[PDB]
Amino acid sequence: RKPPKGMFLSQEDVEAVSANATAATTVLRQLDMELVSVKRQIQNIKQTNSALKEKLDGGIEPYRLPEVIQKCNARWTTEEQLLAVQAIRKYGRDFQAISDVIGNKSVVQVKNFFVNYRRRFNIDEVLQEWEAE
Amino acid sequence: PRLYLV
Amino acid sequence: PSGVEGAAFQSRLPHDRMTSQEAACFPDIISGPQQTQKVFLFIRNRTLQLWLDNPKIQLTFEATLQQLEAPYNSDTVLVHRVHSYLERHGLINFGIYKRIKPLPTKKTGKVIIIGSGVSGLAAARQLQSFGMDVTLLEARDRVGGRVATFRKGNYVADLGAMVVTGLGGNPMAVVSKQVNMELAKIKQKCPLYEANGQAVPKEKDEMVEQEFNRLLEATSYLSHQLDFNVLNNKPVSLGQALEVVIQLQEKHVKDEQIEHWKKIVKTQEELKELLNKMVNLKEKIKELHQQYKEASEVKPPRDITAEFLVKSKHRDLTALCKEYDELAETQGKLEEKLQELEANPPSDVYLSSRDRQILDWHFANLEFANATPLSTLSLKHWDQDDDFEFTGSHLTVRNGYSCVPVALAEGLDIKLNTAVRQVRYTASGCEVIAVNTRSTSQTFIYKCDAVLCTLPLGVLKQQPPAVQFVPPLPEWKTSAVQRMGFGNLNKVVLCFDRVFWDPSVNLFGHVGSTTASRGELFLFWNLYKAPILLALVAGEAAGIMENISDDVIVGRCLAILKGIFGSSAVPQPKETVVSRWRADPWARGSYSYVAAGSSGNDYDLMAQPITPGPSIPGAPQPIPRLFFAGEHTIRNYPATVHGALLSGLREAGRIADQFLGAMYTL
Ligand SMILES: Cc1cc2nc3c(=O)[nH]c(=O)nc-3n(C[C@H](O)[C@H](O)[C@H](O)COP(=O)(O)OP(=O)(O)OC[C@H]3O[C@@H](n4cnc5c(N)ncnc54)[C@H](O)[C@@H]3O)c2cc1C
Repeated sequence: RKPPKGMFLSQEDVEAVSANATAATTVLRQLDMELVSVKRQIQNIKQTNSALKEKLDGGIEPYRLPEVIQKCNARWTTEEQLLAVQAIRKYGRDFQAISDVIGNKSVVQVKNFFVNYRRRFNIDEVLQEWEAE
Repeated sequence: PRLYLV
Repeated sequence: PSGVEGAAFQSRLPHDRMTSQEAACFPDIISGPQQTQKVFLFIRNRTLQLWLDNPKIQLTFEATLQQLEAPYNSDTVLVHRVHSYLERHGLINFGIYKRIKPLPTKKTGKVIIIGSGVSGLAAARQLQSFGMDVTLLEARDRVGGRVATFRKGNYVADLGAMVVTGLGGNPMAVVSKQVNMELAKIKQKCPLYEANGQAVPKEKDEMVEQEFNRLLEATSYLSHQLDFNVLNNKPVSLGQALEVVIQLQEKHVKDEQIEHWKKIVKTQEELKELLNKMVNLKEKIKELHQQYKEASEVKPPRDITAEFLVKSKHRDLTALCKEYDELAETQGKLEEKLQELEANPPSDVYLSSRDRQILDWHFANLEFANATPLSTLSLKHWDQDDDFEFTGSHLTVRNGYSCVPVALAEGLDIKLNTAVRQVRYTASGCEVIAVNTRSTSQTFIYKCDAVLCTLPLGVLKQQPPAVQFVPPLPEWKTSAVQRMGFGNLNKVVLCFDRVFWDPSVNLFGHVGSTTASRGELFLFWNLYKAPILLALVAGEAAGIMENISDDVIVGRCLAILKGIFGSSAVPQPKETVVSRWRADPWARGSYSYVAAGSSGNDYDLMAQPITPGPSIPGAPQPIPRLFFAGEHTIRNYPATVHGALLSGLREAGRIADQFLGAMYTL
């Protein structure tokens, strides 16, 4: 029914190796050259990657800004209100970003703000100008 | 034939 | 098996079914009711059992009926028909047995048998037992033909037939009980030794041999399942097929590597794209940190926009630092995934030069077994006789095989040194023209009713012919002769004064250097009581080593043995013999093989007798006059002794039926 396990003999490959006198040696060389072609392409990209790894040396250690674990607050100081209007101008509807800029406000409080002070801080005008970028 | 195979 | 059913097996017959030959002789029974058949089958089997249980005395119809039960002994014409049929086809009362009823007063019919090989002798003994006038014509000065046995002092070694290939169903098992045959089992194990003279490790040995069997099974798959049997009109040989399989196995080894390395470059190229992204991020993190730093240098108090700028850049940085950490994560995964694939590569090569050499020894074994280069064997049919091999341990005739033909020859008219030159067969009868081998101008004429020809296939092959047939043999016969293969394999007998090899190891191989010399002295036999080593020359090498003198051959023998056992542990051989079967004019080779373009069917063609044309035109169809026995005539047991033996038995029956009539068909 099937070749003894380990032996690989497809109908197609039989015809391919017996096409002519040395169609056998032809096929075995096409693969021999393919193997060389691929094997040097390996070392080429291995070399390319090795160079790109040295340019990432040290990581981003001299660029980390320490954790500011601060407690979330309910009151809106007029300072925080102004940070908001500016964060809206710069980030749009990205409530997460805005929450981080202000720092002491939860993502929902940011959304709350968007409806309460929507009146007085012309948030429509602020958001449409963010889109114009 | 196959019979003689050692 | 054992009992009544075991006898049928031992006689190569199915215990519970009527054969094609039985159907011919008992057409009333086989077309009849199931009950009758089972009675018949029992009678058959029981009679066989009787003969088998004691094959040193003739089994008569009287003795048979005597030991039968009811209802089986009620119908005596059935028992007689059975007993006769069996006796006619040499299933009972064959070989050397004591006759209860001394031979008939005078003979009936005259048969000239060409050659006193085993097939010849077997047939002769039968025909004489049937009460015919039988004379054998042997070109040699001894019986046995291809059963040659070297004898000197106490040294005994077979240059021809040597091995009894299992007693399970073997007619030779019967013969061995009739003759003083010292049968010793051959231990399977066969350690190999490379060109250097050092043993192949059991690691290699076991898993090259495995690959060999696997490669064979593979060719069978090409043959039957894929039907790869014709190539450029020429029939595919086993050699061709093995080559193709090996090539496809090497191709796969390469295909594995290619797709493995191709998997590496696909991951190595993912890492490249990630490292580029990571570099561009460290570029913009570098810049943004600068911008944040500069924004924090603006000392308080500061207005809200300037305060927001510090906050903004802080958020924007920890956001980009979040990404880089998730990308350094990805790098860690792909970086080990590369060390994963590079850790376990696929197979380097299919087989190394050292491997391929040991595999070539296994091919040499097959080339020995078929006595021919694998490039000549039929892919489809080379093994067509497999289903019929006997069961049990292979044995050696320890006292020499010649004991058998010699014992058969006793009480037979054999003309030794008589070389048949021409066979003339006509409607009215036959004349056989032979010469004396010594003074070749001295001529003999033999007149007979029928000629049984047991000439080796290699002889029938000779061109120009060694024997002339008048009239010429019909095209269908000569085509069969050409199509069929007659192989060659030689033996080197080395007789020492002391055993220097492993006494409990019967055979050990030697791996040759190249494919070209793979059969050259590739195998050694320790079998006999005396210290004798026997070296095989097979495959392509067999043919070429015939042009080489004994000393040179015995040299190469000792060379190999020294390398294996020690440069001073191998003494000078006291007696040496080398065979040359292909050169031998009364063989012209060793035994037959299914050649590419031939089949098992050709062996049947060889067995078909020749019926001459009529004398006077318009006279009735004549009797068959020219009959053929021999190892090359027996489809199911070619290239063996028992094969020849059975062919002999076969033809005798057919001849007797022809000239003495078959009484057992009423
Ligand atoms: C090296 C070797 C090893 C073997 N080992 C084994 C084995 O281990 N087991 C096994 O079962 N079988 C073995 N065989 C095979 C076996 O020996 C033969 O198949 C068998 O003996 C053939 O018997 P035969 O009667 O058909 O032919 P032969 O025995 O050759 O008989 C033919 C006879 O005709 C004679 N003759 C030829 N030409 C003429 C002529 N012109 N006029 C008159 N007479 C002529 C010959 O001299 C010969 O005596 C081996 C064969 C060889 C070569």
